Amino acid sequence: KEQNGDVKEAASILQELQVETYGSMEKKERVEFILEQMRLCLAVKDYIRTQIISKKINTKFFQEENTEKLKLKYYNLMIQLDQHEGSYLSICKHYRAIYDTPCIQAESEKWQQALKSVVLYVILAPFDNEQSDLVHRISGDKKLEEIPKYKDLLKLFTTMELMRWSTLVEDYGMELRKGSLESPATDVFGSTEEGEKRWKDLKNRVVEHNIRIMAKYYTRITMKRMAQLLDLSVDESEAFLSNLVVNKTIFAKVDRLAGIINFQRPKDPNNLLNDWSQKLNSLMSLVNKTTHLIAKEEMIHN
Amino acid sequence: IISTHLAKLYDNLLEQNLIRVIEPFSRVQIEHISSLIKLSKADVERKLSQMIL
Amino acid sequence: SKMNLSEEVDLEDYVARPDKISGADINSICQESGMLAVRENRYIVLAKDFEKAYKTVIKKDEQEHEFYK
Amino acid sequence: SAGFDRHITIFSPEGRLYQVEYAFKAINQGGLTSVAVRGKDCAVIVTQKKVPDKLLDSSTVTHLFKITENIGCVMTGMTADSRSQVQRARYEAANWKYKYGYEIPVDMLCKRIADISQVYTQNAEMRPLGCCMILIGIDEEQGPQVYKCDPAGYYCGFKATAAGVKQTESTSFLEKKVKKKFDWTFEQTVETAITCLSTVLSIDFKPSEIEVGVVTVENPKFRILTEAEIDAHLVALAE
Amino acid sequence: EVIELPLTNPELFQRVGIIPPKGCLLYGPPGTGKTLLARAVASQLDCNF
Ligand SMILES: Nc1ncnc2c1ncn2[C@@H]1O[C@H](COP(=O)(O)OP(=O)(O)O)[C@@H](O)[C@H]1O
Repeated sequence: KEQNGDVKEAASILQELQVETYGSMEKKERVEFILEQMRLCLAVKDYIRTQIISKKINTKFFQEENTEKLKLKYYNLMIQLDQHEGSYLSICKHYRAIYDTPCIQAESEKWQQALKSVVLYVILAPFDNEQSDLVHRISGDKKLEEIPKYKDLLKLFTTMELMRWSTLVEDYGMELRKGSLESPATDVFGSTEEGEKRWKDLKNRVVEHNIRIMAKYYTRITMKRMAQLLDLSVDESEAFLSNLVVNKTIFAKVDRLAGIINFQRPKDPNNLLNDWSQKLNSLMSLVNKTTHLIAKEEMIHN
Repeated sequence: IISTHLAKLYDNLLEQNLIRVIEPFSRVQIEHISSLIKLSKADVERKLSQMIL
Repeated sequence: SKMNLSEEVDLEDYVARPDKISGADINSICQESGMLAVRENRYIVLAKDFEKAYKTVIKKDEQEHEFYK
Repeated sequence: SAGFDRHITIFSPEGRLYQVEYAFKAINQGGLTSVAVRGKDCAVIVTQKKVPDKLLDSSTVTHLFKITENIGCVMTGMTADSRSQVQRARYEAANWKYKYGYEIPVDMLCKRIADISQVYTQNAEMRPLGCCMILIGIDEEQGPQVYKCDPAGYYCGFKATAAGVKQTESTSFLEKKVKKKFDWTFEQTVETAITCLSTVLSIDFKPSEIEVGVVTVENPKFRILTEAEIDAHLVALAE
Repeated sequence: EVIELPLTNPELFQRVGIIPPKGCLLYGPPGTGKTLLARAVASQLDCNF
């Protein structure tokens, strides 16, 4: 039926089958039937049924002898599903699982594409403790060196300094979107519709990282400078900052009258005097320690 | 019944929208907030005054 | 309210039925309809499943031995 | 509550007669099942024919008893009490013929049977006859008729029915079948009865395990289908 | 059909709304393998049992 173009009818017929009920058939064939059902459902664009079917198939079974192809196909289908949904962190986990597969590991190009996609999707994923830990784990991969630009970008997204979107584009647009014979560009940032959406999401992630850096370092940055540093219009930058603040991602107080983006939380007198007391206590302890070392030095050089 | 209850619902909706649009700001000018809510300047001013009072 | 339900399901069709059922019966009807929907690998409850569950739940005579009435 | 179930004439606290229900349950002791299907112009009943011994005489075990050339019965439950009730039904039909001329309609015949059973249940003198009495027979001006009328004394008009261990399942199957209005023909009626029995019992229904009796408008005489006719009906049913 | 669907996909049960599938019963002749049924179905999970 699929060969005749009636994809909907084939999906309908195959969905009715309950592969799990067929306990007689071998586990590998059951998993293959589940994968076929998932592919048909995704082709029909019924992502809920695809999610249910994927939950039907277990993940432990992929730790077997000849399940390389099954793991690859299942993770590709799950990548498709979570790409439609928009969860980049799950996509990154799936691509990391794909990159761990021995068949992908052996071949240079396959593992290279897997690692490039993993780095890109870690970059795209929203900042979070889990995402930060995942980036930390991925960064310490010696094999990343074989792909220079992607590892450079991954490091740049962990360094605590501003990266300008204009400069980042001027540096990595050719290498990330188009690629070359020596730079096999992935489809993550492709020119397709999903490609443009994910490019905009990458710009959003870059601006979020920039705003986080400012909030960590600055205390009052004018709206003009914030817009310049984030590579956005004044109104658009203000809207993005307001959206971030409403969600509680970062603390800010947009004084639209004077264009002030004060970041510091209000300093209650108790906290200010507590900070002064902490400074004084540290000073006293350091003075005692320096006196001890000073007595030691006087003792030694009699 | 419809008139009174819909007026109350409109008041509640305006209150919620105004509270939502002032969360990021700290010294927002009234014209910008009125534009964000898509309402006359005088109406937003009166509603804000009543809310504060 | 919590159940997924579907557009084609009109609970008013069932509410007006003259059958005298307690709230526990209503909860049982809803749970049975949902579980029938889940059995057919359907995550959306439709009119057919609700009607079948209602007919099943309403049935409470059991034997009754046919002469007590 | 449970102390009122030792005499048949004592009412339970909630308004129940426990001995009548106990006899109803005893109906199942025979371990058999019988089903009757009323067609458009025919009435067919099929009952299990269990012979768990090579030394038994299969001709003497048949449960389909002919009350009269025009009226039929199939006793399900206790064998001795069923045979006693069949003899009483034959007597009732003969007396009706002798006193009023025209053959007693099936409904009247085992309405008299059920009245006897009820008079048994009211006055505590005899244990109620624990055997369901399924009657068939063509009645002029009323087409085929099948009436089931039981120990407690309840008789009703049935388009299809069954009595025995597997009664609820058979009646549910008939309800699922009786609803799709279709040509209720002799062959169709026999096929539906045999199919319901086979599905309820989940058995391949060898020809020597079933016994069938049919009354038709064209031939309004109780006829017990032989092995050949039953086998032919079964082969038609399969294909 | 009774212990697999609830275990594998609680999301579909929660998506529909009907959370509790509990209950179940295996009435029948005494000790004809009733425990074994709860053992054979223990092929996956059923650890504590
Ligand atoms: N169908 C069966 N398959 C396997 N073992 C059985 C079966 N029927 C009975 N048994 C045996 O009987 C025992 C099971 O008894 P069980 O049904 O657990 O009793 P109870 O129902 O009182 O718990 C087991 O030791 C088992 O070997």
